[PDB]
Amino acid sequence: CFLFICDLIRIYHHVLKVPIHESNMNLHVEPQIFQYELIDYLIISYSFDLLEGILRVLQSHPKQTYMEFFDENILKSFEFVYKLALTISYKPMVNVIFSAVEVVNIITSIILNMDNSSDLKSLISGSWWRDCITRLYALLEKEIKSGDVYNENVDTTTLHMSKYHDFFGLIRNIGDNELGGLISKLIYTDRLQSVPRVISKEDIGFTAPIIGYKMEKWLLKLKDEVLNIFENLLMIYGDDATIVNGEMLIHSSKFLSREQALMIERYVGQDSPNLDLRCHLIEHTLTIIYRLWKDHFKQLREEQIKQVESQLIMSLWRFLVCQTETVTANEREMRDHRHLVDSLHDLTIKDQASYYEDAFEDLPEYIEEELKMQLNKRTGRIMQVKYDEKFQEMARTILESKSFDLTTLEEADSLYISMGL
Amino acid sequence: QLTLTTSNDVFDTLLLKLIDIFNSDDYSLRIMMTLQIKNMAKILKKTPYQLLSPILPVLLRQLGKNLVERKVGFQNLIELLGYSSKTILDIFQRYIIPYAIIQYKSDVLSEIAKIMCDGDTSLINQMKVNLLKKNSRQIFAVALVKHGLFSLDILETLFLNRAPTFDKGYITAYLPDYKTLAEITKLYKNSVTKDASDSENANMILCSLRFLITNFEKDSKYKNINNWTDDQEQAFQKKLQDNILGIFQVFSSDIHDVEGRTTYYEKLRVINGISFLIIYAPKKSIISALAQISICLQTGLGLKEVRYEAFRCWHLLVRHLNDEELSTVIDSLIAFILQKWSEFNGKLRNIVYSILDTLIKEKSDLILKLKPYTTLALVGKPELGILARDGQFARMVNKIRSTTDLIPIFANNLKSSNKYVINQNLDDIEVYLRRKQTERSIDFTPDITLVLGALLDTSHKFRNLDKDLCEKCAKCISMIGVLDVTKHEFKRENEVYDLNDSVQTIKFLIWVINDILVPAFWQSENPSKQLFVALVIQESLKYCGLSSESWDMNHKELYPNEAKLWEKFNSVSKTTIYPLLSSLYLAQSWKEYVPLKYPSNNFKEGYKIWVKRFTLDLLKTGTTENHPLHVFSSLIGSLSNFLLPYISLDIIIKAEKGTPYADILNGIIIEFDSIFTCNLEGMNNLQVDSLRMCYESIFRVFEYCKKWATEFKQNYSKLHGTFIIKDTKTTNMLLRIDEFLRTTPSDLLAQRSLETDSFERSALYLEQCYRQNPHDKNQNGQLLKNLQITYEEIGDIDSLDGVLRTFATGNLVSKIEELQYSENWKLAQDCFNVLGKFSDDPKTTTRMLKSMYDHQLYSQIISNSSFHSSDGKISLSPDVKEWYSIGLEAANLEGNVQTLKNWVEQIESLRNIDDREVLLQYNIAKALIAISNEDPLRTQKYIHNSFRLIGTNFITSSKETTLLKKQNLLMKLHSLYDLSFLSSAKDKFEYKSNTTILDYRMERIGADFVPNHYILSMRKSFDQLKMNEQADADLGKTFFTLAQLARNNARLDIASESLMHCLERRLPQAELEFAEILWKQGENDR
Repeated sequence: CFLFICDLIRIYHHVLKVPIHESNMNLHVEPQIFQYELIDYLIISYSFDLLEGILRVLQSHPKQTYMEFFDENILKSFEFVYKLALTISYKPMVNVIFSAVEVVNIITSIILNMDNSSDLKSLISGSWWRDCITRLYALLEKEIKSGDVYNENVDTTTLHMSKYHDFFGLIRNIGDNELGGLISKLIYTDRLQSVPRVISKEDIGFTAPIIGYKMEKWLLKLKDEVLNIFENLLMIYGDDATIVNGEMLIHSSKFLSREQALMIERYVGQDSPNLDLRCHLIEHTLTIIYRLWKDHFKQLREEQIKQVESQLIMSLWRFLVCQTETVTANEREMRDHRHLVDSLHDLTIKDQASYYEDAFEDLPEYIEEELKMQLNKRTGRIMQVKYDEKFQEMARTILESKSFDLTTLEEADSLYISMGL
Repeated sequence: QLTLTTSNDVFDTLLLKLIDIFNSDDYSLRIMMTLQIKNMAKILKKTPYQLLSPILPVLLRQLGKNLVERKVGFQNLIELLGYSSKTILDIFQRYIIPYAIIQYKSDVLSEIAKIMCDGDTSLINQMKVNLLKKNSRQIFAVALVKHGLFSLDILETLFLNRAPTFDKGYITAYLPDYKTLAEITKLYKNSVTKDASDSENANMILCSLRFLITNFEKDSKYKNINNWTDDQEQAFQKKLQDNILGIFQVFSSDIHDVEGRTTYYEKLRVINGISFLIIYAPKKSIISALAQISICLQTGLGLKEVRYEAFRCWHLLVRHLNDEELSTVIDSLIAFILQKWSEFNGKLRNIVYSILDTLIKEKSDLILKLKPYTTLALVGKPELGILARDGQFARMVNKIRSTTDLIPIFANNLKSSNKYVINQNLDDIEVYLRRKQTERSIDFTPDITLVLGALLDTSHKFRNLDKDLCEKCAKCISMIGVLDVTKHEFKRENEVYDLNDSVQTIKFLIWVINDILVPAFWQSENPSKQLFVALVIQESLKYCGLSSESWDMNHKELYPNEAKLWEKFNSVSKTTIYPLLSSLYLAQSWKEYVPLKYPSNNFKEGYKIWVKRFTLDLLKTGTTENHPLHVFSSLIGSLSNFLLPYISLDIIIKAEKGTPYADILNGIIIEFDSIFTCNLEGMNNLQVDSLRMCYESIFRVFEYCKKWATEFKQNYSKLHGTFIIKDTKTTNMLLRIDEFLRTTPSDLLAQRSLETDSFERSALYLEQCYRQNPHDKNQNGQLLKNLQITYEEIGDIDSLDGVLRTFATGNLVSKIEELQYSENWKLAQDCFNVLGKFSDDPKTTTRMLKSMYDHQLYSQIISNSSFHSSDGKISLSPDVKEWYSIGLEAANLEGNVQTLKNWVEQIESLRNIDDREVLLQYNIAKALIAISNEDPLRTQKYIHNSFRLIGTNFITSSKETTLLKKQNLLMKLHSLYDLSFLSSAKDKFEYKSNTTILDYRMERIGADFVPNHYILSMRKSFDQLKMNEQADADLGKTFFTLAQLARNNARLDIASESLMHCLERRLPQAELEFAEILWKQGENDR
């Protein structure tokens, strides 16, 4: 079934290969038909969803029984359809990107969780790796902005989830499913037919950009998954290889630095629900930097650290600035600050405390004592001052560490004075 | 983020303020600035290299001072940029060598050698001498300007201090180059104000400007203005006139950078230099510089970062120039401001306020007396508020809205090139035409056909660019509507041509320069081609070689000959080329033969190089320093065909040749036969429109030799022509037509003539092969049938009728297409519908639906069950999709909800929609069901889609069509716009107003039955769609009126079937004229 879906998608070839831009005379005069587009968008999306389903049920199959599934043709067919999915010169369908990276997640996960990883990695050519990782880098170097999700804009920077493919999907309910009534109206329902019932294409389409916020929530989970499989493949190759090669200092450091800098510039005080996960991205890719630094220093070349010398040390300093502890120091004003920025999590925790938790009633004055610590450290982690001390220590034990001359001692004090110290 | 809110000037200055405090060598400052610049670069979606490359010529210019010290700062800068040092060094060495050479003696030139050659110390001397061999002009600029030293000996000191290979003392004096003057004029390093430092280095750059060949090697000091005497300026004036053309052609080469790795800092100092040189130049120089200085700052205007300086250089251009000229280059002003105002900040808003109130302040003769389109555009957008700015000119613009014959100047200014001004022209057309529609008195006098043909052939031209312009032009001619041929025309050789007589060669060449100067030489692109422009107008005035030794306009006055030759010289040309009467530019001695008689490039290329070699061969054999035709060797994509006609008239010179003239004639004619061998090869557009256009161009020079041959017989018979032989040159004339009369592959000649447009002469060269043939012969029938399909192209239905009745008698089902147009269409129609009733044959069924269409049995078309069945129509619409494409229009002009709805939602189920017309009628039908669902914005969406379809896919040009053939387009677009704006109606007052000016449309339609019927039946379809009650009153009266015109044109079955719907709604006048159709036909009694 898996190889059938892979060569099925290489049959349904031209869907993920619509070009970046139309011509100057590529007219939008058209019958404005949507039915064939709906057919093959559902074909492609359900196909990749099925690939994801095959691999999670294959994951559920035990840790002795994979070589029956895996041979070279698995990897070759998926490598073609993966380059087809995370495209470069064509318009990307974000739906299939979710599935395609979740596939690689399941792959690397079972590579970690089997004993005979050697037969699988010996089946694997490193070309498959270094062709996957480039598309992962180009994916992670994109941006997430609510006001132009459902706009059609510049490519390869905005995972934008186009209006003409907006439904749920088989595993997750990725959008609003504006198209579900159109799936119902795909057929005449009183008749036996094979030709589709009509969908004029632009009848679809101002009330709430909460749709944009939840789509941002999906995309933040997506970039979390990208750095998660980066973490997973590093734990696969504890040893060094073609792909454990230092570029996960560069690209992950660029991501960490940008999602800290314009976090501080743009987000703290924007009271969208996505702030906490967007600043959990940096919290997790800090550890992705950290254990790459500590446990994988052997390949970390002298040239590439100088390729990223500014952003790495500056990203560490944006945690080492938080050891000052001159904002919080109490309880009183911090809850005013979480009225300022973290009223949305207040709504969340009041809805959970009022409906959806057994332990959240008749609180015996030890368990809201937990709340008046954890909401406050959470809203501090939003407010970008007062991270956790363990994350501050992990940022400290890279810059201060003498494994590499990041700073000299007469340059480090120039950063210590930028807090005091 | 402070820099993030800054536009160009403040943006650049603050980027400098970013990087210098980055280079303030604090470690925390260093790392934070690198981080912020990289994030700023990625959120601006640029690399840091191209981000900072606007100021990197400014930035490391001072690093060139202390590059012996600031190697660490330069190292941080290059690792910030990510490149190597040499990668930016070789391209930004233009701006460090200035302040590396003339500075202190312990040079960083040794270190730029050390980086310029890194792996080798092979020869640092040749490294030095070749980068200075590339860039040694620039140190002439710095040494004469940046520290003002003049002495040639200290110049040689700064040469040979570091350049020992710089031999022969001083190497070849290339310092009088136009490129050298164009790079020395680049120190108008101004400010927002004028410093005393700005004044003194302005006088310094004036001194280094005036320092040239008069004391080149003869040095005086020229560090002071005092040696600028009152004698040397005139030789300086004409020498600078010789410079300026090469100067801003160098500027044009600079700003049209094919390298594209450079920045706009060169462009900004180009704007500085242009501003400076128009500060300092006389009237003769500043008007010899007129044409593509404008195109240079159009290129400046287009870019996102060199606006404000180009706007103030507009402003000083307005300052330093009067109003007699300058008309031809200021359309760009009103075009750019009226098409792009919505971006502009307060800075650009109040400086363009300064522009406009300057223009209405001192230049009212140009604005409100010479170019009234500028006035009408500026007040036709009063959104910018110019009446609120000044207000006193309200009486003047009220008079100018009255006092313009505005249609011909629409036709003139609409013939421009770039999108902006013509978009503004048709926007003026749009607002002016809806205004004339409201005031009910637009003049359709026996002209508006000029401006509609201008719109038509511009939309013909834009078939591959700016579909939005095509759409807006389409809706403009939808607003112009129909303009029936019945009292109107469609305006579209010039004079008898020869070679001998002097005054006719003068008139000939002045018509030549009139044709080639004002469209084509006011807008070219190649700097060598504008030098060629100057060269050809220079040799034209060498042929009329006056005003170069003693003649001026009335300063000389001494002979009325050039007074006559200047008054017959046109006033537009008098404006544009009077400062070039003393042109001093000289060509080069021409090259080898580059041999000929290749049919391979004639096949595969043609007009690219073979037609060019064709021209160059026959001119280098043609004149050879006898005519202006000698100099045209350096134009060789529009520079051809026209010239291609007039180049090949060189046959007159011989009776006994002794010369390769008949050789090259027979050679090019057998090359044309090698063209004639070609039959489409089973190949795509690279055959079937490229070689087709080759056929068309060589076909064009064919019909020119037709035209010139007959007019070159008429010209020698104007006075008298019975002297016929004219001493053997008439025998040469009939020898030319003897060759051309043997040059008739009449099969293939007429074949390719019929294959291209060429309708009437394709018919004529069928006519001559009906003359010379066996009359009863097998080869006649194909040249009957393509003759009748080209008469379907010709549109003369009765010429078609005469052809189908004159020996076209094959089958009986071929002979019953004549009563089709011989007044008896009913027997023809039911013959075709019993022919095609089995619904399997393509031909009979297509002509069934088409002949059923062509006399308006449209209810029977829509009720015809060739598409209606137990299901809908045929899915995957076959090769007989013209069944659909003739049915959807009848379904439009007689409509309902349900049949239109289910049938166009059947036809949407196609996978592809390859025909243009089915998509046209589809989208007008989907607009109709959208307003059945009552959504007028989506209705206008599909109406504008249909506008896009016709503007991009339907429109043919002028010169080819009496607009009977256009009626199928302009009829539908008139109906579509009439549908459109009262789709965009609000209430009944608006509705009755819309129908009243629709009655004005029914006034201006004339009385052509098929468009009459079509437009008001479309109106009928819409107000029976709309079930509103005044829509029903309008319905009843339009049923009545189409019954009236159907009575007037005497086909009163459709009068009955329309007139019923107002008979049953109690209209006794409709009863009376039902009674009159019955009285008309046969039925006196009832």
